Parts: sequence; C-alpha cells; structure tokens
Amino acid sequence: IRPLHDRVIVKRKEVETKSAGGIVLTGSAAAKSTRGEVLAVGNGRILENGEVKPLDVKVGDIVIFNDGYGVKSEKIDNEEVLIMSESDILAI
Amino acid sequence: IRPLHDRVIVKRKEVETKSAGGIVLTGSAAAKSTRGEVLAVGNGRILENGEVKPLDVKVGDIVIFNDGYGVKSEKIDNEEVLIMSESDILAI
Amino acid sequence: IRPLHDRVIVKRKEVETKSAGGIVLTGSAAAKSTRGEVLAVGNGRILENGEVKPLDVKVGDIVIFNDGYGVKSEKIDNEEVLIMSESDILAI
Amino acid sequence: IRPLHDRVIVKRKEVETKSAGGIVLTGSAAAKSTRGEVLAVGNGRILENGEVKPLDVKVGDIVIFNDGYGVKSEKIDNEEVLIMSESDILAI
Amino acid sequence: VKAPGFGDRRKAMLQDIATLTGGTVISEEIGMELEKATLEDLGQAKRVVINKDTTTIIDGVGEEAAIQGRVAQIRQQIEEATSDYDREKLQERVAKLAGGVAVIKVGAATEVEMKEKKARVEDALHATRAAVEEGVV
Repeated sequence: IRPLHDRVIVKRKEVETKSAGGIVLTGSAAAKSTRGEVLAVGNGRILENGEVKPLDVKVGDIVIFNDGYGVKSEKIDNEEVLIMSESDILAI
Repeated sequence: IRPLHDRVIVKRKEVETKSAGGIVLTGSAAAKSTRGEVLAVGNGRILENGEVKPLDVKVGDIVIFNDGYGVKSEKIDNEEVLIMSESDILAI
Repeated sequence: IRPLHDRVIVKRKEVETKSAGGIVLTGSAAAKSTRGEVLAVGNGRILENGEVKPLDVKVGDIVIFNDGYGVKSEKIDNEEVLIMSESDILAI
Repeated sequence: IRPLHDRVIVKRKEVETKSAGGIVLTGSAAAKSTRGEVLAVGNGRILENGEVKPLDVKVGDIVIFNDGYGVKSEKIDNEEVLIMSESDILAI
Repeated sequence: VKAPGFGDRRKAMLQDIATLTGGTVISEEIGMELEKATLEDLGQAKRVVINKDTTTIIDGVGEEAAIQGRVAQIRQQIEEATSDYDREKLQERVAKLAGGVAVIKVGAATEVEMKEKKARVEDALHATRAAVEEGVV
C-alpha cells in the first residue's frame, strides 16, 4: 500500500469501553473511538514549496485523533481501516 | 486527452459490490464506490510559482478516493469517466 | 499522549467552582472554567517553512484558555485530560 | 495575565457612560463600552518567520476598541479583565 | 416474519419462542445490537413451516428442562393473573408451547343458524371446562 501525500493510514479501536468504571458495565451511548494504530504514513506535505516537509507520526504509533470528515474510512478484505489528513491527529 | 492541472481522470470500479459478502449476496444501501482506476493524469498543479507543482498518481494505478463535490464525470465514446482533483485521492 | 504540533495538553480545574461570590456560596449558574493545569506541549509550530518555531507555554503551569473549537477531551488515569491549540490558549 | 502573542489585556470603563450627554443625563439601551485602559500587552506578532514585529499600543494607556467578539473577558480579582487582539483596538 | 401481538405481549411471545427453540431474544431494551448474534444464540427446531398468516415451529431442539420450566412459568402466571383479560394473554401460550392448537370449523344451513351453532359450541366448551375444574353430579 501507498498513501498519497499529507495522508496517514491507521485503524481505529472498537467503539466505547463497556467496563470503563473498573467493574461497572454499560451498553453503547452511540459515540465512536478516538484511539487508532498507525499502519502507514505519507511523504509529508508539498505546499509552502520548501521541500515536501515530513509528517510527525510513524508506523506502529497508537494515535489519538479528531474523528471528523478529514478522516476517511474503508474496509479491506474484512479489516476496518481509515485514512486522515495529519491535521486531525491530536497526539501519540 | 490531458487534464488541466490538479485534476485526474479515472474509471470507477464496481458500485456497492453485490458479491462482496462471502457466500451471501448484498443488494444496495446508498453508498457508491471508493475504488477508482486511473485513465489520465494532469499537467501538474500551477501554484506557488517555484515551477508547476507535481502529481503523484499515474495512468494505470488503482486508487482509493473521497466521494465529495470535487468528483465530476464526462462522456467518452458513450462510456462514463470520473474526473476529480488529487486532493480527493487517499491511497493505493 | 505526545501532542502533534501546535497542540498543548492540559487538565481543566473544576467547572463552575461554587464559591465565586466571596463568603457567599454562588452555585451552578451557566459558567464553564478556563484554567488548565499543563501536562504536555507540542513539537513546536511547523508551518511557514523557515524551520520549526516554539510555543511560549510550559509543563506544570496553569494556563488560561477559551472553551474553543480546538478543545477536545480524553482519558489518562481516569482524569479528564484535554488537547487544544496555542490559539485556544489566551494567557497566563 | 500575560497574553499569549497578538493579544492585549485591558479593563473596560463605564458601561453606557451616562454622563456622555452634558447637563442632561443619557440612559442605558443595552450597548456596552468602547473605552478601556491597558493592563498588559502581548509579546508582539510573529508571522513571516523573522523574530516578532511590534504592536503600537502600550501598558497603562487609556485606549478605545471595538467592543465585540474578538474581545474576550476573564476574572482576575473579580474585575472584568478584557482579553482582545490588538486588531480590536481602534485608537488612542 | 413480523411478530405476533402488540405492546409487551409481543416481547412475551418472542421470549416463549426463544426458550422453546434454545435461542436468545435480541433487544435494544437488553442493550445489544443485532449485528453480532452468535451460532450459540440461534434457536432450533425439528422443522418449521410458514404460510401467508401463520408460522408453525415443529418441536423445540432447546434445553428440555428449560422448555418445561417455561411451560410451568406460564401456568404459574395464570394462577396470579391481575384480571380475566390478563388470564387470556397468559392461557393462549401454555398450549402453544405444550403441544399446539385445536380448531372447530363450524358448519350450519343459514347464517342466523351458523351464529346459534357457534354460540352453543362456545357455551358447551365453557361448560365442559367448568366440569373439568369442579366435577359432575
């Protein structure tokens, strides 16, 4: 696989920790999940003209991100995968 | 044929791919298809004045893309061809 | 939780601190809280191409920030830990 | 209350200044007050990579500003401490 | 299929079928999505047959002691039903679990006659039921 610049390729964790008190159980509130594993990373960012300036993440990072329309979503041979612009990534 | 910079021309692959369940057939739900296959790549991208900026895709790639308002179409010999900018293209 | 450029990470103090009158116990009345105890600071600011420029905040301070669009919440140790830009921060 | 670059900090003066008539007193109609007095000034304005370029305002001056959404407010000593950009400030 | 009944009469009959068949009822009122029901949650029967208006499940492949416990539990509720209308929407279901349903197809020479015949077939069913609980003299 091969990301097409600015892009980071990840996969999200499962939606909501159903045990999050310690013992207390829950169903689903119907949110999503902010945590993902990084699978592949773009060359950098082209615009501003001074080189292709590289991204901050690497493969095998566990990232936290803003789960909005700058994140894109896909299904490869049954696997959940996602592709964002780096500007939605908040932290490792 | 030659796209007038930042733009890329592709054929779409199969729509809501009705065999993709295993044994089970799927019908339709109101998605379309993220998978395209490239027919013509533009004359770079005329911005920032330090030459024309590049494009990274080629004719004969199979590409994952975002189904946004940047995606257009066109009519070759009676078939459809999709026309977007590389800013909707995500990965191979 | 290593913040991903421009971003800062802080834990907010108790929202509507029910004692803002003096002696008088003023209660909940539709306020928030703006004071954040700093936990981490980002990889600098990377745009403008003239290398990376610093941020003027530091770990262990209490910053004043607005309840802005860059403010997201998240979970370490069962605390609320929040991520935002140096632009969402107003002052010390 | 050190404002975190481009921003400036002032006290607001008399709300709908009821002596702005003459011998006759003027009333309130739910405006506010463009007249302030400076408490602190920020680091300057950074952008275009060469150190920092100045602000034309100064600490202690009795300045006049656009009392609108650029201007924020905050709670030192149970004053209203206004936290604006220099770009909110119209004149001395 | 769509479900039998309306209100929680619907839920009740779906759980009767679940304990007959050895399955699980999935509900949002038990906090689970249907997106994940397992090869352990699916109910089973010796056969099932369907037509335009009815569905017949021919013998439960579920846990025999839980099937019998369900039949006993509906009869337990018949002995504490909070009205005659409650006692109906319980008694319907003991026979449908324990063996099935019998039907008398009524016949007569006119429609005024069909209605007196149907009335006498009810009245004699109520009288025989009354004899089964208190005896005969």
